[PDB]
Amino acid sequence: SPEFMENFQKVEKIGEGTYGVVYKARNKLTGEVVALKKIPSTAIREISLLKELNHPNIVKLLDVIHTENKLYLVFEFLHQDLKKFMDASALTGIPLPLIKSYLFQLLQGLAFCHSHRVLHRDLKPQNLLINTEGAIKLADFGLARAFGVPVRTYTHEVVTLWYRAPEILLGCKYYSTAVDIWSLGCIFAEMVTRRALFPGDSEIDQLFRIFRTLGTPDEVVWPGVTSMPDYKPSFPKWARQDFSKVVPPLDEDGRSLLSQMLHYDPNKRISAKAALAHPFFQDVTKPVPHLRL
Ligand SMILES: Nc1cc(Br)ccn1
Repeated sequence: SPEFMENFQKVEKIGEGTYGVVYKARNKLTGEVVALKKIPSTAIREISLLKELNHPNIVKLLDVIHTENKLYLVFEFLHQDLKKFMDASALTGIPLPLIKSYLFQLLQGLAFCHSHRVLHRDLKPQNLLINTEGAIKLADFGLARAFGVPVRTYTHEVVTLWYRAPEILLGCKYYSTAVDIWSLGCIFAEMVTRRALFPGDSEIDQLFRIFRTLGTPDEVVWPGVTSMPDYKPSFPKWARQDFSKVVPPLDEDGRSLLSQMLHYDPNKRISAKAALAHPFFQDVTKPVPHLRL
């Protein structure tokens, strides 16, 4: 129980993050309710720079606390994540106009962070946070560069592979902002269909799940793929399936954008900036979700 917790009133455990426990806490002096995440000199420098990466669709990093050889991150608090909202919305699904709003906003957050040379690398429904005003925000940007993405959390929970880009799974050392577009495409598909697109339960099952839907990649669609560290010539050769079968009832505008977000070649994959200009967003609005808190 470090002395700095004296700065807070209610310090209640609300969840189990990738790196440590997550608390809800109130600052006694300011009265602000925050998320306190419990988590090495390069990491300190990397994480401190994120205090100046502010955008409406990024969960704000308020403070870094290093004390008693322990590290704590103070973030802005939001009441719900997209995973719990997706579960809550399962009988009738999230309305298309709200999916569209959510995707548009998340692309804005990506476009901002990518323009500043920051990656997420571990996007997933549980780190997309929503509020009652129709906003959505990405949580934990930049943390992967600072402290890695482990196989198992501090609690031994399996870190999900479902949203992981194929270049990561094939051993690319120097993957970049396209990995976040891939993850967001997978999330888009899940919002539309109400089921995970590629729910792999090991690295090879993840890769084979992708291959069975999008086709086994080859040098025609992905120049250089056969020379990637973890590519094997013995991978089965699956034909690619129509998105009309993959994400019904999404319209041609949404299927076109999704196909561009899920291109194998990371240089071909659409950027966040270019995705914002896609015809799918011509009629975007900002609806208010029904939240029960
Ligand atoms: N290409 C990359 C990206 C991150 Br984040 C960490 C390591 N390598």
